[PDB]
Amino acid sequence: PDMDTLRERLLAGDRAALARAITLAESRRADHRAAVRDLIDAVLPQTGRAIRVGITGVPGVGKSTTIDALGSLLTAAGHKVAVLAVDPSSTRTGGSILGDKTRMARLAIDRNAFIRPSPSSGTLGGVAAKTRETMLLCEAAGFDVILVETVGVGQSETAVADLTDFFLVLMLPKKGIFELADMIAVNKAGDGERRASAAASEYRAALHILTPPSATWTPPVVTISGLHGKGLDSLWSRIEDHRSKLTATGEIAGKRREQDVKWMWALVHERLHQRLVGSAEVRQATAEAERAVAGGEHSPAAGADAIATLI
Amino acid sequence: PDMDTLRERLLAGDRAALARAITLAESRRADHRAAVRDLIDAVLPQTGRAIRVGITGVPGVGKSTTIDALGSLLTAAGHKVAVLAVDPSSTRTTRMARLAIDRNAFIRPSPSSGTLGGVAAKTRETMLLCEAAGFDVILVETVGVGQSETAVADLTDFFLVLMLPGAGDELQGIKKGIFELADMIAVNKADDGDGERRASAAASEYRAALHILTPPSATWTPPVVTISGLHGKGLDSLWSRIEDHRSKLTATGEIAGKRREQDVKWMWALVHERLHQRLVGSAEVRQATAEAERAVAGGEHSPAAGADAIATLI
Ligand SMILES: Nc1nc2c(ncn2[C@@H]2O[C@H](COP(=O)(O)OP(=O)(O)O)[C@@H](O)[C@H]2O)c(=O)[nH]1
Repeated sequence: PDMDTLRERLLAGDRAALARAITLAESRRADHRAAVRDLIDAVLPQTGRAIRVGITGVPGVGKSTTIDALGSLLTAAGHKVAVLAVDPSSTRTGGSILGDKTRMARLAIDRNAFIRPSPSSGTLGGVAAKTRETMLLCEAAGFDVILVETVGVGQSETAVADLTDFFLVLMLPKKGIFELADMIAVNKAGDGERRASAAASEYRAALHILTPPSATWTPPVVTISGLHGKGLDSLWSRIEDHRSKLTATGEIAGKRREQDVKWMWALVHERLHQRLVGSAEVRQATAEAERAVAGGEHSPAAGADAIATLI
Repeated sequence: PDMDTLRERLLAGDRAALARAITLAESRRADHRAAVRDLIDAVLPQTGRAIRVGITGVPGVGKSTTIDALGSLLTAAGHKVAVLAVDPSSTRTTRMARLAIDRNAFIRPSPSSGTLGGVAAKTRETMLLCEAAGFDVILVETVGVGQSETAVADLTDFFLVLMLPGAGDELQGIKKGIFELADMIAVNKADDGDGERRASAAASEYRAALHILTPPSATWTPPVVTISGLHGKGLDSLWSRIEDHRSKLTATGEIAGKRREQDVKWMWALVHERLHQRLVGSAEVRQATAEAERAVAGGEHSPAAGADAIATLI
């Protein structure tokens, strides 16, 4: 596939060129990844002009429909919205070709939206680092809103926070999640407005004893109904407010640089993993070592030196 | 130095054997470190019969004073208490006055290594030595300015946060990342007078907020208590809670369960430490590694481009 032509169509907003480049970046084949490595670098100065928001929520109510509604609001307002899934179980599959795009009915047909399932990789750090490469591609292609969502039942919340500028947690009327939140939004806001309002008050009180990482921002709690689009404009205004404030201080850029280095190393460690499971003997010996350490038969360091010797 | 004897003696609770064994494992070379790995491996079945407690708090909160008092209470009750430090600053290289002369105790500063993972992994190896030598209490402390808390938590069974007595507008607050780790919060400087009053006030604010983030189930809900490390206050009550936790999480099998996940994590951290030693083995490679990482950080090259450059240096 001609890479310069691919780059120009991607830079001109061609959705199929973008998908093609992402597919190359998602690929589990080394020659594919390598090809689109130059393209991403080349296009790097056109990346970053976007709000990156990570979104997670309690098993139950309303994340997909809330994202569909938030998504639909931002497109109708002139934005281009990518929605990327991170799911740790894609370390145990080979990915998804089609994904699951109609869990968000309006965005699934919204020509100004782009939806992509969790990429496959050997490690969760690898899944996430590929997501970062995908985010960069979407941004080069002119997407100014990147929503990254946790999709497993597994533990992807920290990785998604470390992929984004702002972490939104959606709750009903897991301690780790609370202190990742730059905002909490209580879902299903009149008979239940009462309940949401109260719960919001409770969560606001809980948050108080957690010192925010920066003096520039103090996480608020808000109420919404994703079902009926209520509260979303205000919710979004805060995220925008946060963008202006932490951009002025340089803190968004500072967070992004930290994340980028974390992802680089996750990819180095992914490549190490891939070597260790890349043939039968090494793979068997690696599992043997790990198993001995877990079972308390050999010490962490004995396990480690056995693994080091296979490399 | 012969290793057959050393092992026999370490197993007998010979503190000179222990001290020697440790020196070998903190030594920054092979041959030494190899032999003291096989020993650790040999004594593994004598490890683990101990309560492991991670302790953190901001510098000046009174941690070293509190550990001094707590350790001395535990040694007077017939425990053998090792006190180990994890310091991020030892990647670039007697304050407990009573414990320092107490032969029922054993204090070691942070070990040196390339990465934090490696510092923490070394400390696990040191904990196993202490345990095989008869130590039934291991206290691991964060030391210095740094992000050492997750590591200390992942070395121990119970994570204890010491906090300042400030209440209201002077309420300290729990640092990002510590709340998910904390198994108990102890507000220190609860002295006779204003201390006990303000500290209790602080504790009640933490306690009422924690009650929101909480069910009645779960094997363990974190208590909030007050202590005075300096004046000996509330330390017995604190300890009984760590003992209740030990009992509760043993019956459910969750202590053993957590230890298994920790040990694997430390194995991978040593793997990664050995990788880091290779990337810093020569000036040529150290310089190129640093350039690749700066390229990524500067937004000049993408994370994966940075990673490909480092892969090649391997
Ligand atoms: N009033 C009071 N002061 C204390 C207490 N514990 C420690 N201090 C004092 O606080 C200062 C710092 O103590 P230190 O143990 O070095 O704290 P670290 O930096 O957290 O290890 C010293 O001057 C201590 O005497 C306490 O319970 N009450």
